[PDB]
Amino acid sequence: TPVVVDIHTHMYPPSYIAMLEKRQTIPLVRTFPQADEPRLILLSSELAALDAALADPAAKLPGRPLSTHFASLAQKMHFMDTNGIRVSVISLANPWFDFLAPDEAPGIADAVNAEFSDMCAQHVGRLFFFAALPLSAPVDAVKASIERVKNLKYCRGIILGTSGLGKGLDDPHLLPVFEAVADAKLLVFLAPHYGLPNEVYGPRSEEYGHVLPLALGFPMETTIAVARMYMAGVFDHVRNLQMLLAHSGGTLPFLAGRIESCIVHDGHLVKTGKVPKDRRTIWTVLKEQIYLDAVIYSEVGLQAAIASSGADRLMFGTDHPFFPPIEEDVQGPWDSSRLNAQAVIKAVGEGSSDAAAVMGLNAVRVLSLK
Amino acid sequence: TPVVVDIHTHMYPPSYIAMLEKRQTIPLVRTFPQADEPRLILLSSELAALDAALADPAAKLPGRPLSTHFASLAQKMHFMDTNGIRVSVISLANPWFDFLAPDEAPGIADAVNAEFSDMCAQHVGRLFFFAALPLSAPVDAVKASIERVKNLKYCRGIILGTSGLGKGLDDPHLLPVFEAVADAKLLVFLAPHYGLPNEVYGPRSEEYGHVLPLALGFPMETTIAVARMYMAGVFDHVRNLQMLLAHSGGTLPFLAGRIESCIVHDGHLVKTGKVPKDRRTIWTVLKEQIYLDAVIYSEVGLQAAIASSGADRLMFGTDHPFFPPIEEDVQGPWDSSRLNAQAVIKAVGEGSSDAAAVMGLNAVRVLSL
Ligand SMILES: [Zn+2]
Ligand SMILES: [Zn+2]
Repeated sequence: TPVVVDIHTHMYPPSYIAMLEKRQTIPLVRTFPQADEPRLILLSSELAALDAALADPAAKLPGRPLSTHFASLAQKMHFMDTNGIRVSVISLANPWFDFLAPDEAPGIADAVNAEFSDMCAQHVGRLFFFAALPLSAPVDAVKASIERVKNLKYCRGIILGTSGLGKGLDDPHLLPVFEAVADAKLLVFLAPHYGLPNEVYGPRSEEYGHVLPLALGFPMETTIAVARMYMAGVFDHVRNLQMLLAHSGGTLPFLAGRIESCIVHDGHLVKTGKVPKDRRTIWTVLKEQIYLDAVIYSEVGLQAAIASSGADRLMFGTDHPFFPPIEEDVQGPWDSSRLNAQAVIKAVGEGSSDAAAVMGLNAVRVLSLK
Repeated sequence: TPVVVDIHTHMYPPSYIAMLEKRQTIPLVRTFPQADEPRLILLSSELAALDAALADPAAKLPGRPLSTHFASLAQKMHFMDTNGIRVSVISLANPWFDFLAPDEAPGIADAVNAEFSDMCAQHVGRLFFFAALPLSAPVDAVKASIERVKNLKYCRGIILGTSGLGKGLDDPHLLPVFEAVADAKLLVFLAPHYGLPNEVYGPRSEEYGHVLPLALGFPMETTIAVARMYMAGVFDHVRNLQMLLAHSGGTLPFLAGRIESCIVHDGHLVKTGKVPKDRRTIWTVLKEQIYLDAVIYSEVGLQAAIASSGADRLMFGTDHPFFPPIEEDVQGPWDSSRLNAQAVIKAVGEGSSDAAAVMGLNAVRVLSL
């Protein structure tokens, strides 16, 4: 039944952008009279470059351009139509609602999630979404938000960053949140943003552009977050929890064997009763509660992911709009999308049932894509 | 049967321990009457507990035990004999000489490397070693040390941490060192130690023992270090440089595709001519200048490593003595060793030429054993 579904694809909707425009501290959005697109500024490392451009506009324009590729639904549909994608499960891009004040967060999350539902309603059958949660608000407010979003048309899950309520995903206070999401039968899509402390990349990292934080920081962040969840016993505590991991689990398929060896050889864990004979291994969790996207750019990585979770638990994605062509027309086909489709072909063969599964039928099944 | 070679195996030799025993600041070693092993104190926090045991013989022993598994050559030979290993290429364990002052470092490195050669001489044909360098010293002193160790019997390469001279492996000042090691035809074994800043593991990390820093920190450190090397053009600048990466490249085989995609989609690099059409990709470097150890614990990881570098560039190792059995007899076979041997068998088949290659014949060829 080969339909192509993209489960890793992002937007900033109008209500979100307008909210950021009203902000006076990071993250926030400024519209310069020189440029046709607003500027998104997240890190305080470039709020300074704003002041330069605000006074001496000869300086480089700060932050990221809030392009049509992030903000325009028509642009999203164009991307889909020109890259052979039938269905997208769209999600709010980083940094989501993580930075919002507790009192304002639930109301803003409501408006933004409402707008996502309405965007999906413009192209019935071709658009679904993962909702973001107001995780800076009290847990009761978070649980109320979950019960709300599960009743929004076209919502098929939750997108979650690695910070949780502020102390990461092994925070015990998140257990009722995971239970609420799991009982609502909402898939959790875990996505990176915070990366690693920039010092790890050394004094020359800027010479390499964004390669180190994007190529290494993001997948390593995802790995650490899920490893923490696993070690805390979250998957054992919430057995109906299902997680989709960005970028083929970051590095989890490659390090799963090492994680297992380190656990069974850890003196502290063994001697305090944390390594019982009946323990569910990370391999078991990878087959039973984890889905992996196929945003890995190589048959080498993809084969490791398939070996870890199985071909029925891998899902195609593009990470649109984060990797546009630098020299070819951005309104033409994107090689960053094509790279992963090619990885799928080389890994399991073109026209195979496994290819059809990874390219969309797994997503159709798991997310009940009407 | 073809030779089984272990290329990832560590020791703290007597001269190194004696040097650490004389130190008054981290890292240091101290012995006690109530302990049958010396104590390795590597962290600032442990100094509090040192004085407590230094005062009271009732209090808890500080640091971690310098066991026979680290310190005894007879113990190393016993491990080899009970885990089916014919040859070990031994190396000084972390923290090596990184902490030493520039003036004392070359003399200490000289003594330690000479002792490694002498240890190998006690079991001719079964022991070789990677030498450690005094990288806190001036580069001219480092180059002199390199020319010395290459002429020590049984030396077959260099072991290198990720800090380099103090600013990592993409430090321009380190280029003459890479050139010197490469021109001496010495393999560089890159090993982790510094991991990641502990804050990345969150407030509950101690509840998980050492799992997060060891399972994630070490391989991620290796990945970042080699990626920095690659982006800096070190492999292009030193075309005869050959490097063996600890723990199957950390995560490099899994992230190589992502690294490449991020490079070709980087505006800054593309617009500044750093992504020319004839650039040697990370895949090419993985096949031409990188060897990977097989210390990966699963056929899943091993298959990715083999796909990346080829079966002729994978080498078996044990990481002895870092993962002893917790309950099982430590003088019997080690699970941590057999896991990797089993991974090889499950990946390329027991008795195959690929298996014989990974289990030792690659090391025999590349290191001239
Ligand atoms: Zn993303
Ligand atoms: Zn090691």
